[PDB]
Amino acid sequence: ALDPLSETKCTLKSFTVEKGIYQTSNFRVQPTESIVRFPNITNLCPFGEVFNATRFASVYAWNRKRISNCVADYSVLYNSASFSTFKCYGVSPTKLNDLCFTNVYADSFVIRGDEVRQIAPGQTGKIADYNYKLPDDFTGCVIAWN
Amino acid sequence: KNKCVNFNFNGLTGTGVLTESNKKFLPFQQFGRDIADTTDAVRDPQTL
Amino acid sequence: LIANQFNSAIGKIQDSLSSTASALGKLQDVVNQNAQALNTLVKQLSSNFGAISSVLNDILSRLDPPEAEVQIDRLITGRLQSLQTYVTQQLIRAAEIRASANLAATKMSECVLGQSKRVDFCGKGYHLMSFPQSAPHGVVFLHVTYVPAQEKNFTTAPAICHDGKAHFPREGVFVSNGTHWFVTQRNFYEPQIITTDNTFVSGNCDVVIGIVNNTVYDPLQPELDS
Amino acid sequence: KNKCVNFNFNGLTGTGVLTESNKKFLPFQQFGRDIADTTDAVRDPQTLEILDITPCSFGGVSVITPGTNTSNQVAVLYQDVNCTEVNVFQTRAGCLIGAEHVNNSYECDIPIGAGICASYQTSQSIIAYTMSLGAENSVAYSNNSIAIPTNFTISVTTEILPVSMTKTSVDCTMYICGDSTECSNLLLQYGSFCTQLNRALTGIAVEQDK
Amino acid sequence: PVSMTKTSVDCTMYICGDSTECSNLLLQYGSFCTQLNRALTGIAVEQDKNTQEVFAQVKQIYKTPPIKDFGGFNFSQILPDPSKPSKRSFIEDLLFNKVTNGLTVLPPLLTDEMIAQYTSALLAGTITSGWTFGAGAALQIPFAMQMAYRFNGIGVTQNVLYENQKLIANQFNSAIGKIQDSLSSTASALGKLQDVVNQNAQALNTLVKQLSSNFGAISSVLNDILSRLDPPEAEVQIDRLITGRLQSLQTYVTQQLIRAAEIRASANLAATKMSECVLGQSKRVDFCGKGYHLMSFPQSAPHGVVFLHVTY
Ligand SMILES: *[C@@H]1O[C@H](CO)[C@@H](O[C@@H]2O[C@H](CO)[C@@H](O)[C@H](O)[C@H]2NC(C)=O)[C@H](O)[C@H]1NC(C)=O
Ligand SMILES: *[C@@H]1O[C@H](CO)[C@@H](O[C@@H]2O[C@H](CO)[C@@H](O)[C@H](O)[C@H]2NC(C)=O)[C@H](O)[C@H]1NC(C)=O
Ligand SMILES: *[C@@H]1O[C@H](CO)[C@@H](O[C@@H]2O[C@H](CO)[C@@H](O)[C@H](O)[C@H]2NC(C)=O)[C@H](O)[C@H]1NC(C)=O
Ligand SMILES: *[C@@H]1O[C@H](CO)[C@@H](O[C@@H]2O[C@H](CO)[C@@H](O)[C@H](O)[C@H]2NC(C)=O)[C@H](O)[C@H]1NC(C)=O
Ligand SMILES: *[C@@H]1O[C@H](CO)[C@@H](O[C@@H]2O[C@H](CO)[C@@H](O)[C@H](O)[C@H]2NC(C)=O)[C@H](O)[C@H]1NC(C)=O
Ligand SMILES: *[C@@H]1O[C@H](CO)[C@@H](O)[C@H](O)[C@H]1NC(C)=O
Ligand SMILES: *[C@@H]1O[C@H](CO)[C@@H](O)[C@H](O)[C@H]1NC(C)=O
Ligand SMILES: *[C@@H]1O[C@H](CO)[C@@H](O)[C@H](O)[C@H]1NC(C)=O
Ligand SMILES: *[C@@H]1O[C@H](CO)[C@@H](O)[C@H](O)[C@H]1NC(C)=O
Ligand SMILES: *[C@@H]1O[C@H](CO)[C@@H](O)[C@H](O)[C@H]1NC(C)=O
Ligand SMILES: *[C@@H]1O[C@H](CO)[C@@H](O)[C@H](O)[C@H]1NC(C)=O
Ligand SMILES: *[C@@H]1O[C@H](CO)[C@@H](O)[C@H](O)[C@H]1NC(C)=O
Repeated sequence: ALDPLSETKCTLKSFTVEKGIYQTSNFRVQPTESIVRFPNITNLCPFGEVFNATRFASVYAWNRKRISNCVADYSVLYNSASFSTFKCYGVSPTKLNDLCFTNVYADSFVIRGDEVRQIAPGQTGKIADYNYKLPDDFTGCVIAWN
Repeated sequence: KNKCVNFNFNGLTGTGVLTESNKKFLPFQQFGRDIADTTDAVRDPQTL
Repeated sequence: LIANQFNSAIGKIQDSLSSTASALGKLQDVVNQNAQALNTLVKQLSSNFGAISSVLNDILSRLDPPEAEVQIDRLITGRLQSLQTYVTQQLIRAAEIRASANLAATKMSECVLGQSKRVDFCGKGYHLMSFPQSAPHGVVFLHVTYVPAQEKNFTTAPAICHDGKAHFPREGVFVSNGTHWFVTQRNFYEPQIITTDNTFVSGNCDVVIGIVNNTVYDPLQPELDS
Repeated sequence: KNKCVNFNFNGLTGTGVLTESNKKFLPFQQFGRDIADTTDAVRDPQTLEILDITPCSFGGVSVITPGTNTSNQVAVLYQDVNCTEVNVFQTRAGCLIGAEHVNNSYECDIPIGAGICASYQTSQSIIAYTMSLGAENSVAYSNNSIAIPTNFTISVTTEILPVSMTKTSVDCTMYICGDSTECSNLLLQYGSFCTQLNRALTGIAVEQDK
Repeated sequence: PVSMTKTSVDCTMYICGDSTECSNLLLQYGSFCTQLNRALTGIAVEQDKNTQEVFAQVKQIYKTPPIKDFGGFNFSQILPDPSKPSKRSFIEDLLFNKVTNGLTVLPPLLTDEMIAQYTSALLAGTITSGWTFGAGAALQIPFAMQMAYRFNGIGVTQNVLYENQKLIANQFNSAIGKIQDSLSSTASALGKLQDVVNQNAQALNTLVKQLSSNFGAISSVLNDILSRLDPPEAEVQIDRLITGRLQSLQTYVTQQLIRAAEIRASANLAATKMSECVLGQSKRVDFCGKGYHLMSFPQSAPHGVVFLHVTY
């Protein structure tokens, strides 16, 4: 990296470069600034309404809440110590704060401990088959607590 | 504008030079694409 | 007449090329092929190859290293395979183009810089000359060729008999319009009186098949008599 | 039998047409095979009769058309099938639909296969025909007759030849891992592929100049 | 060799034969299927072009006259035999008799009967008109006088031919008889063609056999996997099978591309020989048989051409 002749020597793996023109590196301009633009919303998503609901629905008649037109601070969820299972597919929890989505569906229900494993992509069993099925290409998070 | 920048519009990330465009986007059209199915033009989320 | 025919022919080339584009198919084809191979290559970027997305920044911005690694490995495999395909196709196509270019060089040497005696190598005809003309990603040869046009039947014979000797033509053929025999060059009807300057003698008349009788004129005898 | 069916015999599945065979299995042999390890015959487990498996008829479907600049009327070729499975004409190439069969032979316009070409001709329609190799001619050969030209012509013919291609280059790194470090670091695990592809393309471009 | 077998392969049916899960996975690979089809179609069109370039070198279809007075030369063994169903000559019959899952074989655009007609036309032209039918209008000339020209073409005076006509004709007839004997006796003569055939045969056997492979999947059969595993795992197994079979198809297509390049080179050479050798008299040494070239006679053959080079 000292000088272009040295880049050439390193590319050819030799000390004795013969006359010619050699393609050595690739020039690429580096970005000067970081630009972040999001729509100017000030509205927390009503996650309390869903997680702090007094009574929940049965798995066969699982409730579905639509989330739209709001700012979702997912830290409030993934930094809480109240959840035993926080398993995110096709997304990493930390990254959620940095992402936008057209819609979010919060499907809430209650099951027993041993069936929690069935709420995951491509699972089998009573729940995954007859109650609530996730797609094989599911992109989201599953949160469960005792 | 007119600088090589690391931009993020609504999660759409990339690196490029942003310039005033002359494309006749329709009132509904959100961003545009090139023959290569790559993002070629955007609508600022804060400004139409 | 020859100059007029040549000018007319070049005019016809002008008209043909001005009118119909299809003439340059061999070139257009090449172009199209490479175009397709590139469109294909570029389109193969929009494919998932089993990953969660075909875009790399989306994966990088959505997953943690341990999982983005797997998704990017899928994409890398796919795109590297696509590049290898394109490069292999291009190597084979370049071999074909090299063959065409070697042929074009051989034509420019043997055809333009010379006069070729090889049949159909320098246009259908007897080759006279050829003129090169550049073109996008190729060359164009105008081959000027001599094509015999109006033909006549004649009775012929492989030799004749004068004094029990057999006369064969030196360069040409013996022909007959029905009454008199002549000898003419074989590519254009220019009959000449058969003489000893036009023929040579070999053996006698009892060997050749299809030999005929005629008189061979000796140019010396008139001069001696005069 | 004699229908395209999805069959399942004791272990094996497939799709084909089952027909009465004339094969002679040994009393213990269950299902027959081709040279290419392809199942060609079975034994029905309930009745000890042998069935040939013919794969369900398939093939390319080709569309014959003059230019849209000329006409919107087209013909269809179902390749290497019968006219049963689908103005219809059976040919060595397959089933041709929408083209008129003609006894007259012409120069080949649109090749179909096995000596059949098609074209758009006069009320105009598409026609198929056995293609004509050229005007048949006999030459007045005899042991004592020669034809000599008395005149001539100067022809100028055009011969076009491709010489060079487009000197394309691809940065394998930027193509695979566009402006990404994680991706590039993963790409490093594949060894010399990037360099080898660059080298091949550079070879091609230098060859083009040569 | 002039042409290959115009093979075509349906990538979809080859990889994912009549299977929806497999096909839906295959969609993720993009245009590989289309580009393989396109490459093979290129090859097949090239094959038709090869045959055209070699044999369709004559505008008119000449036929010989009923009288076979060719100054004592005998061409019965190479002119077409009217009695046979296919209008082929004795030697063409010998040559034709000396050669033996989504995959379709497209038929060639010219039938054996048309190839034989083209060769018959070339042969009749070369016999009745010499080299003039390559230049332009065919001009009759007695065959003996044609041979006198062909002798003048190699620096032997024409009297030699006329004075030794019976002897030369007898030598030529003897030589053609020897050709008959060689082809009836030894098959190895047609190796260059048989080889081609065998190669393509092998490339297809191989392709088909690659279906019986697992490529690291639980099974080589697709329905077994679909009927045995759950979707989340059947997808992985089918991806293994798809990768394997797609690689096998790419291998086969690449080999076919290279082999078609080889066949095209051979066909360009054959076309050059038919032009410079049949339609003319070549002065290039050893291009038209070992000797001083006198003339040459073409003869069709399975996927190729055969030249009888007459040399002094
Ligand atoms: C064959 O050619 C000869 C020579 O050209 C012709 O004989 C000449 O005929 C013209 C008139 O037609 C006379 O004026 C000359 O006196 C003749 N020349 C000689 C040397 O006798 C002959 O007529 C031609 N025959 C045919 C059938 O065309
Ligand atoms: C060509 O000319 C020679 C000489 O005039 C002919 O030979 C004569 O043939 C006749 C017929 O048999 C005999 O009567 C003579 O005795 C022969 N003369 C000599 C000197 O041998 C010959 O016949 C002529 N060709 C033709 C076809 O008539
Ligand atoms: C399977 O079962 C069927 C019926 O029990 C058998 O078919 C019978 O075969 C006998 C002997 O040829 C016939 O007389 C009967 O008419 C058949 N009955 C029917 C209903 O088809 C068959 O042979 C058995 N095969 C095996 C391998 O056990
Ligand atoms: C050779 O052919 C050329 C062209 O076919 C002839 O030239 C033509 O002559 C006729 C009548 O004299 C004219 O109507 C044309 O305009 C001429 N064409 C050209 C291009 O000049 C010529 O007459 C022929 N020569 C012989 C001896 O027949
Ligand atoms: C040209 O050669 C052929 C082949 O030798 C000759 O055909 C033979 O002719 C004899 C006599 O009629 C027959 O007995 C044979 O059966 C023929 N051979 C075959 C293989 O059929 C023919 O005679 C020769 N032509 C001439 C004019 O001599
Ligand atoms: C739900 O309730 C808990 C405890 O009452 C609280 O800590 C949490 O912030 C609530 N969730 C919201 C407000 O989204
Ligand atoms: C918010 O966005 C809207 C978009 O229509 C715009 O009119 C408004 O000026 C913005 N306000 C702020 C404070 O960004
Ligand atoms: C020569 O004569 C034959 C018949 O004798 C005839 O068919 C042919 O057309 C003639 N050729 C020319 C050039 O006149
Ligand atoms: C030429 O042919 C005729 C008619 O077949 C025949 O009578 C004559 O003997 C032959 N002559 C020669 C020299 O070939
Ligand atoms: C259709 O063909 C004619 C000649 O046959 C040509 O003049 C015309 O340009 C073509 N149409 C178009 C739209 O190019
Ligand atoms: C088409 O079908 C009929 C009856 O099924 C049959 O006789 C005929 O041979 C078939 N044609 C071909 C080319 O197989
Ligand atoms: C075409 O040929 C076939 C078979 O020879 C015959 O049945 C038919 O009548 C012919 N058609 C015409 C219009 O001559």
